[PDB]
Amino acid sequence: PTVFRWTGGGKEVYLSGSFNNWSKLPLTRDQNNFVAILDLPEGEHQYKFFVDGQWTHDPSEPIVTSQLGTVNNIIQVKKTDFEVFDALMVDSQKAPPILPPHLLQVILNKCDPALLPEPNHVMLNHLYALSIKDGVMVLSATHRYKKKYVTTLLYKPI
Amino acid sequence: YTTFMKSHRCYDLIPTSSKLVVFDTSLQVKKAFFALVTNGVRAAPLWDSKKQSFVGMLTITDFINILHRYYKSALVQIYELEEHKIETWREVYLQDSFKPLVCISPNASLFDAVSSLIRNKIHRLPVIDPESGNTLYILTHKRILKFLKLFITSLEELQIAMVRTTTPVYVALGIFVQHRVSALPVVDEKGRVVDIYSKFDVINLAAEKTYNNLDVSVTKALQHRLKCYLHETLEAIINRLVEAEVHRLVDVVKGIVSLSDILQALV
Amino acid sequence: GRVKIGHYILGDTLGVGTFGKVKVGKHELTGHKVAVKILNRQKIRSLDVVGKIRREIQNLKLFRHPHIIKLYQVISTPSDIFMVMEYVSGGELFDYICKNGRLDEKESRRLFQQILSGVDYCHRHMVVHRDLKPENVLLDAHMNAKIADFGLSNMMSDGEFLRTSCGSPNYAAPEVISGRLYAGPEVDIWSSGVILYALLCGTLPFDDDHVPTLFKKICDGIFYTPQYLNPSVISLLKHMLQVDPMKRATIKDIREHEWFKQDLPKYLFKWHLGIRSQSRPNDIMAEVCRAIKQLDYEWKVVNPYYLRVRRKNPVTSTFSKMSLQLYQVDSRTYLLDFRSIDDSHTIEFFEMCANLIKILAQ
Ligand SMILES: Nc1ncnc2c1ncn2[C@@H]1O[C@H](COP(=O)(O)O)[C@@H](O)[C@H]1O
Ligand SMILES: N#Cc1c(O)c2c(-c3ccc(Br)cc3)c(Br)sc2[nH]c1=O
Ligand SMILES: [Cl-]
Ligand SMILES: [Cl-]
Ligand SMILES: [Cl-]
Ligand SMILES: [Cl-]
Ligand SMILES: [Cl-]
Repeated sequence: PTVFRWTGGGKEVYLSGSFNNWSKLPLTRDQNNFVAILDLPEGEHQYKFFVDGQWTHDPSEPIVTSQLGTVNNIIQVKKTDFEVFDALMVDSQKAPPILPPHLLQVILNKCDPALLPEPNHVMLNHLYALSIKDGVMVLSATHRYKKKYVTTLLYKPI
Repeated sequence: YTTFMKSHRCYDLIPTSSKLVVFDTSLQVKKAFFALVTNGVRAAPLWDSKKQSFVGMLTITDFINILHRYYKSALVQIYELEEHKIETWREVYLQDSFKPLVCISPNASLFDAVSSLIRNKIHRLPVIDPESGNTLYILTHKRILKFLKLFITSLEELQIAMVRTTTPVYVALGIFVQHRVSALPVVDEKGRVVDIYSKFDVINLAAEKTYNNLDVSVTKALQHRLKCYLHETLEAIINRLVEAEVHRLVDVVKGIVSLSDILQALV
Repeated sequence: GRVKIGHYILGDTLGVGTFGKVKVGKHELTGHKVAVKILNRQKIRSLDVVGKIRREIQNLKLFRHPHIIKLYQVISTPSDIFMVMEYVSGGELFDYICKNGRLDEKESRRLFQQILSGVDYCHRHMVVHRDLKPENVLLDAHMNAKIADFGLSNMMSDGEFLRTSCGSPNYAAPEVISGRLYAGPEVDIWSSGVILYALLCGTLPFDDDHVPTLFKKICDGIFYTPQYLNPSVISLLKHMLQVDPMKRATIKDIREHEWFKQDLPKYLFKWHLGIRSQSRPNDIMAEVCRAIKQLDYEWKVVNPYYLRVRRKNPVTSTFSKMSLQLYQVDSRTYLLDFRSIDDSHTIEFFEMCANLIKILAQ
C-alpha cells in the first residue's frame, strides 16, 4: 500500500491520481495532515491535490512536467519499499570515561577447582593478568561457546 | 547402552562455566607442573607460539617421565627439570618416534570421544571447536562414566603391576613408566594389600616441593593422606566406583578393574 | 471513507511516544482494536535511529510475554512504517495512580510482580528497556501490567556497557543521571524500584522542582518511607534503590525476597583488568600507537580513548582483531582495557595483547 499525505491546512482536501481515473477521493484530516492510504501496482503513478478550490502538487515530492505544461507529482512504487527489513536497509543509505565497577569483579578469585561462577555478560572477552612474578606472565579471559563458558589461562614467558 | 554415546554431543558434558589452563611450549617445565598444582588441574594443553597451534598436553605422566629420566639422587638436584623448557623435553620424550595432538570436537558424538581415548591410549581428551580453534574443555573417563550413571534408571562372569610397602618412589615411578599403568597397589609383609599409590599421588611431590628425594618408601610418600570382590554385580561395581569418585578398584590382590576398561565394554 | 491499514480503520492518537505517533486501529469486520506506531521513514533517518528501529522490531517481533505489549505485525510502505500492536483499554498506570490513590500492599505487589516478570523477560532476551515508568506501563480491562515503549531500549552485547543517558530524571538511576557507563539491567531495576514506590505511595521517592536538588537526592539514594509502608517492602526498596550498582538488588535477589515471593503466581516465573598507567590520558594514547605501529598491526581510532586494532597472522594467514579502551580509576590514575573481537582465537588474543604490554607502563 501507499501513503498519500498532504501537509498544511484546508477545509476540503482531495487526492486525484492516475490510479483512480483522476477522480477526487477525499483525504482524512488529523490536524494539518490529510491522508489516504491505498495499494497501487508497483510501477509509475501520477497524482495531484485538490485543496480548497486549488489544484496543486506536493512541491517537496517528485514532480513531472508534461508536454502541455501539466505539473503532477509522481510515485515510483518499489518492491524494496513493501518488505520491512529491505526498506530499513535501503533507508540506511573529550576526557576518559570512568571504569564501570562491573569490570573489577573477577570470577577467578571469587568444590571443583576447574569450576567457576557464571559471569556477567559485560566482563566477557576482557583481558585480565597477574603481576609478572619473575619472567613469567599470566593472562586470562572468559568467553562463551554456545550456552557454555570457558576461562582460558595462558602461561607465557617474557 | 552403546547407542547412547553414538547420539549425544561432547558439548553436553562441557560444564556451564569452567577453567582451562594452557602453557606455551616455551614455559620452563618446572613452573609448568607447579602451575597445574596451583590451578587445581591434572592436565593442560600446550600451545607452540612459533607453530601457532596446540601441539600437545602436559600431564602428571610427563612429571613421572622427567623425574625417572633424570633422578640422580637425594644429594643432587634434578638440574634437568629445574632448567628444561616444555619444548626441550617434548623433543627428548618424543625423538624419532613422535605423537601428534589427539582431540575431539563439541558437535562430535560421545562414541567418537570414548573410542579416541582407547584408540590413542590416553586418559584426557580436549574438546576443541573448529570454527574458533579454541580449546574448550578436557573431557575424561570419570566425567563420561558420571553422566552414564546419571541416566541409568557378576564381575567374574563378565571378566598386574604391584609395589611393596618398603618400595621407594623412584622404583614405583619406574614401574609406571615401563608398564603404562595409572595406579600401583601396595603389598605389606604378606600378599595382603594395604594401600594404592597412583599417578595422582605423584603430584603431591610437586605440591610439597619434595621431588628431590625419591629414595623414600611408597608408604612414607603416601603419609600426606577401597576394594571390590568378583561375586559382586557389574552394575554394583559401577555404583560403588562413582559413589566414592575413584578411577579403579582391586584380602589379597587378584585383579584391578578401571574406568577406561568399563568404557571399553560399553562401546 | 476512513483511513485503513491492515483492515484497521485508524482512529484517535493514543500518544506521541518515543519516535512516532500511536493511533487506534479498529478492524473493518471484526471490530478488533490495535495500537499503531506510525514511523516516517524520512523522520527516522533525520534522527539517525534507523539502526535502533531495525533492532527494536527485530526483538519485539519475537517476544511473547503477558505483561509486555505484543508487536502483531510491521507494515512497510514507501513513505512510512506501521507497527501494529495489541491495544489495552485501561491506559497509563500513571493516570490510574493519579485518579485513584496509591495501591494497597496486596494490589501493589500483584502489579509489581507482573511488571518485574516482563523486565525479567527482556533481560533474559538481552533487551534492557531503559524508560520504565508508570507512564509506559499500560493497563488492560482486567488490571494487568503491559510494558510498552521500547523506543529507548537497547541490546546487551557480550563485553560491552551502554552509555545513552535515557528516560525521565525521576526514574533514572544515579549512574544514568551521572552519565556514567552501565551494564544495563541494573538501570532497569532502579527504575522498577521507583515504580514500586509509586504503586505503594502514590508519589515519587525522588522528586523536586529544583532540578539540582533532585539530581543530588537521586545520588544520595535518600527517599522518604511513610508510616504506612511495610518494613519488609522497605527492605526491598532499600535494596533496589542502591546508589552502588554492585550493591543494587538483582532480579534473582528480588525473586528471593520475602515480600515479593508472597502470593506470586506460578506462570510469571590477585587478578588485574588490563595495564594501568598514570601519564596524561593523551600521552598514554600516544604511548599505545608508538607501540602498535611498532608491531605493524592495522587499526581504526574510534574515539580519542577507543581504538579498533587488527594483527596480520604470519603462520595461519588469518587476521585477528581486538578493541582497546582507556578508562580512569582514581583522581590520579587511568587504565587501558583489552577486549576480544569475534570474527586458536583466544590464545592469539592473549598473544596480540602481551606483545603490547612488555613495551608499556604498569
Ligand atoms: N596397577 C595395574 N597393573 C596392571 N594393569 C593395570 C594397572 N592399573 C591399570 N591397569 C591397566 O591399564 C589399562 C588402563 O587403565 P588405567 O591406566 O588404570 O586407567 C587397563 O587395561 C588396566 O587393566
Ligand atoms: N505527525 C505525524 C505523522 C502522521 O500523522 C502520519 C500519518 C497519519 C496522519 C493522519 C491520520 Br488520520 C493517520 C495517519 C500517516 Br498515514 S504517516 C504519518 N507520518 C507522520 O509523521
Ligand atoms: Cl505539502
Ligand atoms: Cl505521549
Ligand atoms: Cl470505540
Ligand atoms: Cl483491554
Ligand atoms: Cl504517581
